[PDB]
Amino acid sequence: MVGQICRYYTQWSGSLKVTFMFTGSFMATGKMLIAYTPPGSAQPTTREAAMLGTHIVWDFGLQSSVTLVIPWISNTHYATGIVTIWYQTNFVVPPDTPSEANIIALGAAQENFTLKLCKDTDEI
Amino acid sequence: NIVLSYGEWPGYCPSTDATAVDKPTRPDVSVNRFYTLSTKSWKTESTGWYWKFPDVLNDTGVFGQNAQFHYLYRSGFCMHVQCNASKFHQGALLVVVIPEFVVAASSPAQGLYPDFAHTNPGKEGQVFRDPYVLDAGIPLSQALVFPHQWINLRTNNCATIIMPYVNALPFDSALNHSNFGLAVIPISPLKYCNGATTEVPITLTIAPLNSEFSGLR
Amino acid sequence: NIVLSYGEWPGYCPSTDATAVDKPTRPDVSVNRFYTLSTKSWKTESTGWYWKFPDVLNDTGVFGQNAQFHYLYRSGFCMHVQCNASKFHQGALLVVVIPEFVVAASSPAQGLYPDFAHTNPGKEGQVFRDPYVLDAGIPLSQALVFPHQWINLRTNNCATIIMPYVNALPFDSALNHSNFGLAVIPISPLKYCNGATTEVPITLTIAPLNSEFSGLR
Amino acid sequence: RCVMNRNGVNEASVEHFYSRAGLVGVVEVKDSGTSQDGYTVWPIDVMGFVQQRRKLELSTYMRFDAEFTFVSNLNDSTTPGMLLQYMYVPPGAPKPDGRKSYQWQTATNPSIFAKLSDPPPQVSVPFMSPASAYQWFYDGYPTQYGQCPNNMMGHFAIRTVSESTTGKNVHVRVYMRIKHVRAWVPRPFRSQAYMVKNYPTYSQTISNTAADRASITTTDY
Repeated sequence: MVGQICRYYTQWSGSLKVTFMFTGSFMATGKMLIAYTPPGSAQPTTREAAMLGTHIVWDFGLQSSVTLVIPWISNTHYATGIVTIWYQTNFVVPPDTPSEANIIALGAAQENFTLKLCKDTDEI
Repeated sequence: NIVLSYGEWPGYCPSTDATAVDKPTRPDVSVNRFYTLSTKSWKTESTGWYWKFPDVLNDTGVFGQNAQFHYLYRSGFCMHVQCNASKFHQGALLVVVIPEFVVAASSPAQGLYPDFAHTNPGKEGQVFRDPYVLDAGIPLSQALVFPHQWINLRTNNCATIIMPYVNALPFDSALNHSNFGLAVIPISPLKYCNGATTEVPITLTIAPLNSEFSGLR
Repeated sequence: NIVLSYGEWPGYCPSTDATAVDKPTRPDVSVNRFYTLSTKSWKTESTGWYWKFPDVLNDTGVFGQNAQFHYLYRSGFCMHVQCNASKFHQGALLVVVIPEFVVAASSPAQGLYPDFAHTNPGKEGQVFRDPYVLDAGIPLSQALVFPHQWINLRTNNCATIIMPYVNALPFDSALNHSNFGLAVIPISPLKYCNGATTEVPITLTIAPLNSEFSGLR
Repeated sequence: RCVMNRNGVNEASVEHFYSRAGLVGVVEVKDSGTSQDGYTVWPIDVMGFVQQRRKLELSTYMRFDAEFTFVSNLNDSTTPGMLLQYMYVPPGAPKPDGRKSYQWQTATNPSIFAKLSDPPPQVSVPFMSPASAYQWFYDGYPTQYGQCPNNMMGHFAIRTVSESTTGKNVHVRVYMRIKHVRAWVPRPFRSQAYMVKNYPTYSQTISNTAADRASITTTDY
């Protein structure tokens, strides 16, 4: 919804919110490293490099969902960061449990997001 | 735990000019009870289901009697969606309440108009043809602006949504206008290993809230 | 829950004659953060792993920069050892902090001197050759005099040990002296049945505590 | 049959555990046959014998004062009026090169002049390390692995105060008593045989800590 509304405007700034939902078995466990790279740098090449920047280590067996907050993005008439998801650990399951699962990523704006110069959308 | 749609508790309609001369009927537990629909089998290839309200209860019990034999109707709903899955089952369901859920037809690239079985599926409900666009040309990804609850099989197996009466009119015809649609869409498909039950039951329980009827025929 | 080594909370060193003339650098969250090492695969035939401190963080992030470009160093550590095992996995790990962990060589009955890869294994750590004698000629059974925590897969999957700075000197060289070793030794070997994941991940997370540096080059 | 009472706590203290004067070295001052040196330089080693090395290695850091006693006699146990010089060479001081080298006259090297007929000479060496304690285990490099030079306690150079060879060998039994001992960070007792003097090195033939029995259900060995 934030992606669709931003196309009706020319300039926006503020903090975003990304939520990850793990939808594997209750018995499935493991760790993902969720890393945010600010707009300056490129995509990290290794999990070791991603661990040095802003990151979250996410355990499936403890929390089904984690919220990542991007401190600031902006656009003008893109200067955007990058989110990378790394395999911190192997995907671990007991026997008779599916070894494949899915992550659902949700996106939203924070209370400090704003929009400037209303502009017709190019979607339609 | 309980999703209150639009932060609005269902309630009886304020004084109306039409309802002042003849006070509307407010039925009790006899009508406002729990109705348990037929269970839906969630399978790997399932695309999801939707129900129209109050079309789902229009031919069921005393509520169906009041709905058919009254000219005007107004009610909120308390809907419970429950799953019966083992801890060895995985999948995610989205339970969404869509006000004025107008179902679109799909024209081959010519059916431009959905049939009565799709617009008014009854108590059995209808399966989605294109859950990606909610069968209405609007993206499923943005369907979270509507009141909704997630059913992630690894965290929770039940969802409760309380939907108040939402209409441009204080009353309307139950038999020919559906106030909202309730859609259950598997986002993450059901997965399991050999020897588990191949389907996850999905049970919809409905309780009318503050039902009002006018002009008994 | 948390093992405090020798009942001593890490803290900043008291006033020193050398540090009075030039006050030592005390870095903040930029240095004192969580470092997550590469995960270790616990298998049935695994003998265990050990890491040297602060050798493990000597070429990693801002802490590695301070360690390499400062003459003197002093810091406590908060170490988290986590496992990702199912309830159908069994095994026991001993997590032990060994101060001045001098690794011995094994002479065939002649390597009497361990190589640099064993004394300073780096961030990847080293596998034990003889976990029964801890690769240092001292019995594993008596290694519980050192600060330790059990990881029994049926009760707990994580261990936390807080190790303060322990040395005969208030400061020392990070690059050529290891204050302590962290060893993870499977006492009860990992067992599982066919169809389970054949390895249990072991993750070591390290947080430097009250890091101090002196004489920036 | 059975000790009904408790034995007290005095003898279980670290102070008592590391106490009593013990033999740390047998120094031979050879002056006859093929070896007419007439002097010996003995490095002060608290861990000369395995029994004392194992007891000291129960600790990681240890601070103490050492009292040394020299028990000296000839081959046939006789103690005539021969005059001996016991020089303490502090850590980082030159050692004697011969019977009449100039280091025997250095004033900063404390000396004991005693006769073999005298009761044994005794002297206290203080805590000598540049660190706050002696390190029995140093996990690092000086700049060999694990060789900390902060545990140098000095040298005992012993000679007979004589002009030419006397033809008599003097056996000096060095006894050391640890005093005011403080120990830090307990360690497991060594379970493997020592291979070398300064390393934790052990043979690949690993000995079991516990003696074997026939079965886990029998109580007879």
